[PDB]
Amino acid sequence: YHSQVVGKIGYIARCMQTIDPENNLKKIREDYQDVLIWAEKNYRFEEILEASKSGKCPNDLDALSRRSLILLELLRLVSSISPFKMKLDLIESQYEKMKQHVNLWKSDYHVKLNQLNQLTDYLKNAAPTPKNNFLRAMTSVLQMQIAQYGITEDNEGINQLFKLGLHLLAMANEKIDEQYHLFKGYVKDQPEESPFEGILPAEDQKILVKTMIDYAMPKLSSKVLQDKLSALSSSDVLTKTLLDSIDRIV
Amino acid sequence: YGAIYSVSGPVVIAENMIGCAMYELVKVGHDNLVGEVIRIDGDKATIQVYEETAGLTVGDPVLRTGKPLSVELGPGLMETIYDGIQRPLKAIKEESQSIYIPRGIDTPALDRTIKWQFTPGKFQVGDHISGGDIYGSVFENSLISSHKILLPPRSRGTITWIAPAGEYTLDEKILEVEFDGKKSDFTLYHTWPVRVPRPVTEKLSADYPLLTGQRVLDALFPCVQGGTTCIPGAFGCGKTVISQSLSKYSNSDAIIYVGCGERGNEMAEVLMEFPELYTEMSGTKEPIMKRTTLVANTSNMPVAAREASIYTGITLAEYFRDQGKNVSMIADSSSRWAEALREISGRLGEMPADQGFPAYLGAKLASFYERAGKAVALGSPDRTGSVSIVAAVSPAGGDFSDPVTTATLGITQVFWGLDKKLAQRKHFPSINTSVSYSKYTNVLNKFYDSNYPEFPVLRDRMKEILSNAEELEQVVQLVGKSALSDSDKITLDVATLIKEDFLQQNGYSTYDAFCPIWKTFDMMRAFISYHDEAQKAVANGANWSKLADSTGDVKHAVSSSKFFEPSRGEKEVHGEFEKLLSTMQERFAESTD
Amino acid sequence: NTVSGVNGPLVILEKVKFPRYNEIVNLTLPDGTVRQGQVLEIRGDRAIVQVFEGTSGIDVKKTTVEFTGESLRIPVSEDMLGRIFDGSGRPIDNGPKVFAEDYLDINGSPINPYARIYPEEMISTGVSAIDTMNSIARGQKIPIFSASGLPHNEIAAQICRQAGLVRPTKDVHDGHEENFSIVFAAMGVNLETARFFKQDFEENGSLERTSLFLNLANDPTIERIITPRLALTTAEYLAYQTERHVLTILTDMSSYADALREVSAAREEVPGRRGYPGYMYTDLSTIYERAGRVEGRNGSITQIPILTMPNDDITHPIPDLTGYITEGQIFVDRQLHNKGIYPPINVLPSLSRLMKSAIGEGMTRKDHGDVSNQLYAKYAIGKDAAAMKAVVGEEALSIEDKLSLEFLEKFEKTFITQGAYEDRTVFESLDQAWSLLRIYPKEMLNRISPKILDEFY
Amino acid sequence: EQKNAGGVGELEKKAEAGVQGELAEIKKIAEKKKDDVVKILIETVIKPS
Repeated sequence: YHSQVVGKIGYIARCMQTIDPENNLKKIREDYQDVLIWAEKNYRFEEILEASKSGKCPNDLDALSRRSLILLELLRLVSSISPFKMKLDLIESQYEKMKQHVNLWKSDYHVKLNQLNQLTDYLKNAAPTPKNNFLRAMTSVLQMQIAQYGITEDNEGINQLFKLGLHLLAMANEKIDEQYHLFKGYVKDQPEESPFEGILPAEDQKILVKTMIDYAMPKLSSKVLQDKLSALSSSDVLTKTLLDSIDRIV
Repeated sequence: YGAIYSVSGPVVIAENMIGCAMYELVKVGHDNLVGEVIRIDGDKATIQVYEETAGLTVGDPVLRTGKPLSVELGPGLMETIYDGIQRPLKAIKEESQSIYIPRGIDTPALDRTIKWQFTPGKFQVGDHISGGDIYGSVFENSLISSHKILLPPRSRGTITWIAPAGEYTLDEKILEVEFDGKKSDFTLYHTWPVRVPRPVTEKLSADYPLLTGQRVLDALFPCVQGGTTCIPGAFGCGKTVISQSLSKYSNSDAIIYVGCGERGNEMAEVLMEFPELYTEMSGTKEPIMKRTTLVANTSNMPVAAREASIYTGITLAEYFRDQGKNVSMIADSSSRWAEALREISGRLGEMPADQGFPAYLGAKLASFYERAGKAVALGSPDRTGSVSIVAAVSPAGGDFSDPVTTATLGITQVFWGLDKKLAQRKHFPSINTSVSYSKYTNVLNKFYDSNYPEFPVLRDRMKEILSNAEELEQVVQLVGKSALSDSDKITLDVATLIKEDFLQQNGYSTYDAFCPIWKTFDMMRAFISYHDEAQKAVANGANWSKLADSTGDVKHAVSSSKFFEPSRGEKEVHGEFEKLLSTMQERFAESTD
Repeated sequence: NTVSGVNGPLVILEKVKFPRYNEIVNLTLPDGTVRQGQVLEIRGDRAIVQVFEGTSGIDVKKTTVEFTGESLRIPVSEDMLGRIFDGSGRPIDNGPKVFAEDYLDINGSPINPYARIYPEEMISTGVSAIDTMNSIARGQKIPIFSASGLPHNEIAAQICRQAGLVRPTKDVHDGHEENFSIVFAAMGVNLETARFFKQDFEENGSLERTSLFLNLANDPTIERIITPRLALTTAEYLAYQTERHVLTILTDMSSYADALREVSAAREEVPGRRGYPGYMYTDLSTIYERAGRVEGRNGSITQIPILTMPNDDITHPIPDLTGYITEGQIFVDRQLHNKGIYPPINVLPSLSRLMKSAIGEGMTRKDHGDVSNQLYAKYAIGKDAAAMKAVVGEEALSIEDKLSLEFLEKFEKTFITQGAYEDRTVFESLDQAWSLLRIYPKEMLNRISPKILDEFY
Repeated sequence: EQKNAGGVGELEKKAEAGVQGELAEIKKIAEKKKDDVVKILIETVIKPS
């Protein structure tokens, strides 16, 4: 009874302080002033239980869980977008759009955050395969595009990157040709010249270019094909022209 | 504490009770036997002994355990087999080298040699804590962590001691709570009674479906995650095949198997079959055994594990639902738990009831089915969780009018029958149109249709063809074979291919275990469009064999569509059905002419 | 004093018999939990009390005693409508207190407002099969008899949702003269069924004028058994105090009877037949006694409980005593629900107590009882003719059985066929039944008068 | 259907703002008779019952 209200107020204040340490959210922090007022000063459990016993504070489990679900979804969405950062106005507009929605448990925001969290959890303990590197680069570009465009917009690039990461996560250890062909088709199907420029490091793109050059390198049994395949291995960035030129050599 | 006054039969009587409650477990004598105080009459307390009372004499002390009879919840529950009383099966298999627990066991309910890495949460010093908030996390799986370190119930205060990150054991403490002085010590694992359910913030209506992989099960009557389901067992009709196929083919993060009154062969087959087979979620290092929990008690063990198996599985499913993961509770069977409760009730000397069962069997069976369900996490952190109670109901006493099967059938809203001929026919489950029913198909069709379903239109049309063919089989048998029309042969031919493609599954390949909702949705639309095109083509003038031979590979490809990979359109949609709809529309003109 | 012993949910204490019967007692233990209960038995230097909080974990020489000084009574007030409460009388939302102003005893009625005039005011609910085949009155107790695998909660939710919309049009018809109120009592029900009934109560608009009692299988049976006496005491106190017609639905009767059977084996009472308690007539007589007109000629207490069979047999004492003690019954058939009929209300063994004294002038017709009796006899003879036509054949049967066989087939899918949100008046049921009843001659129809039969076939 | 997700929040703001006049008369009319009930409540607790 009182332990869920005091633990919900202290967990709401600790979650609000852990969500934004700068305290630049005046819109989201303005509605939570009644819960942060008891945490920003001296307030024991007997004062919160005595004030909650007389109806001088919030004591509804459905209203407290529904109000805490927006802060939990905002903290999970802001925490799942790491290492990228989001703007305060975009987080305030996403929290205002999520607060004005009638459904906050069956919506696609928790399914998209759980889908990105499954790719991040699968990438945090991935094996030494190329699907963890390509899924890490696609999860980094999907995290940069998701943090840049917000979760309220249904872009085709975030759905294609989440579908490619979800399809790459469902693969096994006997499908390296389907993961390399799916990564080559997904990289060639993008409308940008380089989707990893300014997001991933040069060693991550050089590991994928060395992985594709090492994969197409064993099928070359000619001097002209070996020199043409070796001429595209000195680059440190990945692009569609390198994969298209490497595919023509093989 | 107390003194042994007398020992007659399997029950022990101990006097000198000076505060011993009727819910706390203790060991009588110097053997450390399992027992609990069921009742008390004056100064002498009545305790039921579930073990062998050999070597017990009058005048021995009774040492209480210091808490109620419950199980320990912590890291290490996955990839391990235990009983209902929280007994270490791997410790007995390492020390004694057997599968049966010996008399006088007093070891802990969890292993202490497997250390886990503890990480601190978002809670810091100075802020108040409460039961339900995520205080940390500990690895429990073979590859990733799924066991969230949360505050236990009946506790609150301030974090006086904040343990840092690092590797620690279950016996060593990592957290301390300060409330009204020295309240108690906190560790990785926690204790909770099996007779009290795990509290939460609030309950919600279950509308999410259980990811199992059955095309006919999800298409005909899809059982949602968080509802009560009852199935009639026959001890060999297909009860273990649905649990073994549901455990391996299921893609859930958590799984709890509860064996109350099994013979022992099904627990060894399900226990040995788990590490040999792989899962569909891309798991590695024992994904089937790591994501599942094994609670298997045989029919020759004590009744404390068989009666406390449902409470331990419901408590572990409540803790797994409170942690934020979805767990499926498969129990078999309730008749062994009712017979184990009736054996302890008749052996204890209590008043009997109708059909020889105890009077608390209806309240315990109603509380066991009412305890499960989909709800939110307790405390301030609200998480999405579901608990599906799928308990089998075998016959007890050679009758069918007892309150066990009638109370469980009347209390539950979902049914899934099993037939002996259906298990021999390679059908899983053995219920086509008259052995299964569900009342939550409206909300499950609203949610699955809410994502991207087309099953809401063909849901009644899928069962209508099977009901029309089953109703036409009796008219064809009794009335005559030539009395049927051309539409009944196309409807029975479409229901035979839909039942053989959907209901006919025995795990022949890797695509028959895991089934997406898009392939089951397009599979019913392909059979509905083939039946509508066959009826419209036959209505314009044509023969039955001329229409089936006119279809040919269009109808033959729909039966062999399950053998193809499920990644046809993007990763889950079958691309053969989209071109097969236009190919059937183009073949409908050639089938008529 | 201290707790001398404990057997199940009842604990034997060494307290003196100075306190009165039904007084509340508080047990203080050193484990950090307090349990409140009522003294079920009093004696000299000993007493037996049944606690409503906690089941196991009661110390023998570590428990304390406290004298509350108040009898076990549910405080009924006019501020209880509009909030979710439990079966013991505690809110689950953690909101305000009960704020009860009157004292009502749970064991027997404390006023005894037995009406000396029979009810003749027909109360409508939006069902042509229920109200047409069985005449309803102001305060007539009519239970629904179901079995294992039947949707009684859908019929109770449809009766609760349909009950509240016909009161505005029925207020001008002289069928009702007061406001409509609902009584929600749940014991041993799922959370999805309680949320489904709460959605029907919120959709019907009776959430701010009714009290909800949430009782599950995880609590004690003593606290769950106190919910029907508190709901019937609040419905009788609101109906007698406010002069309004209140309909109380208490489900299920088997869950409340299971607590009485579980609280009968541990006691010294001898059990009855079928493993049930031998004092079920006294417990069922308290709920069945609160039914009928109230003092003043402006209020009544109507009870529509849902009773499910615990074994699926017609030889149980709960259905035989509940069906004989009530003034009617609603039969449910598995073949009607499995065939596709909605709602599955059986008309073969269905019969009402009042058929010639429950309909009046202004809201119902006089030929509704003769049309209901002729439809019931034609439904039974059409059921026997349908069984003989299914067994022997239509060619071996006579020509008289074919008209009842076609009338049972047309009335089976025409009279009992209705939606889940459509309403039907009692006046349209006689005109709709008159068209289906015109399948036989005037000589074969002998369950009505010759003037009404000759004026309308 | 667009007016059912976000348009139902104005009904709770209109009901919370619409009850500001009734919340003052309860404490205003109840605060006057508190001294007369406190003296009667103290005499009942101070007497031997």
